[PDB]
Amino acid sequence: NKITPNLAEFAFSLYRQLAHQSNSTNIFFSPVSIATAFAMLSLGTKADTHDEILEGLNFNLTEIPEAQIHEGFQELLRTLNQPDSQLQLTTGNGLFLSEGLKLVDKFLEDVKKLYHSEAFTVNFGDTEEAKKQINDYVEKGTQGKIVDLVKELDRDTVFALVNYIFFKGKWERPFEVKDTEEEDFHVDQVTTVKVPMMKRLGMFNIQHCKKLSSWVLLMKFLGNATAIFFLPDEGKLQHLENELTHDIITKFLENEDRRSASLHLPKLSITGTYDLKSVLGQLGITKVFSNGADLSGVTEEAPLKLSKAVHKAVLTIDEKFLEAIPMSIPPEVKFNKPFVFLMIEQNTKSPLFMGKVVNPTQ
Repeated sequence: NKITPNLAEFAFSLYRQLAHQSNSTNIFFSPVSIATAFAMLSLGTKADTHDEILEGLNFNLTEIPEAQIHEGFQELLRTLNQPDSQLQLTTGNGLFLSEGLKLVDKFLEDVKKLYHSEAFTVNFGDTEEAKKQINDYVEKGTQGKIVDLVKELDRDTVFALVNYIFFKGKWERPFEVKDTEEEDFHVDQVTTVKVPMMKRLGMFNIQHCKKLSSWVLLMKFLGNATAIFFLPDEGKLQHLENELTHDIITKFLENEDRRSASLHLPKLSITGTYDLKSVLGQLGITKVFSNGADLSGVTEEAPLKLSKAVHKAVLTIDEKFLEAIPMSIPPEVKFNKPFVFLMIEQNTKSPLFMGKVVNPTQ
């Protein structure tokens, strides 16, 4: 798992940028899917354009050879795309290129063979139809879950990238629907909103953590993925966000101690959509999106730049083995206020998703 530390740092860099920009909106994205897409894109770039991309993904190119970077991403893709995987994870990357470009066959082979991604030629002279073709590809790839992803295109577009991921979580230890009820969700310290709340009394990997000033709950999905939820104490959300580290997360994953608790966890149907040109530019990835871009691995003769780059991440969590409960007063742990969460792939320890729920009904 050579690249897992880098992906974790990229997750935190991206999260902290989005957390700073907006104070009251759900954050949800896939560090793995975004990094995979731009690692794939880097194969068509050279020189500063190439180096900016990998550095922006938190790889120090004076320390880690590029061969290890691509080997790590291909190993991660192998695990996620296992034919016998119960992880209901659908992800894809679509490259859309102007039909008038003479493309380099090596790049198209590398995209398809190494990164199992898709490249298409489109007539960007018809902006409305190119957008329809891009959005139809995503809609087909998600069986209708993601529709009309791209809302506008620049008239001078010759290259667009779409990265999507949809996860429908299945708990290893499910909830009972009979126990789900509407409950208050404290969006702030003096305001509440009613939302559907799953409930269960049982044995959980759960602990209060003084360093983070938060409850930390880990629950396993079917398919070798684990969710980690961070519930900040009153007035400690920003402290939690600042204090998070990869080492802190590794310690919790390694711990298997369990204890009884009365858990209240909201059902989640959340999405996040991001303009990666703007978001990744703030992380230092700029040349690939500009007229000076060195995309000569994609097209040798014509000028080229990436004009559009969109990420959408979609999550569904619901209620879908016998545990021994001691006869002592269990703590009541209610995720009825803003909380932070990650989803970790168990084999690689890589961060599949990171997010913050400020309002589940949003």
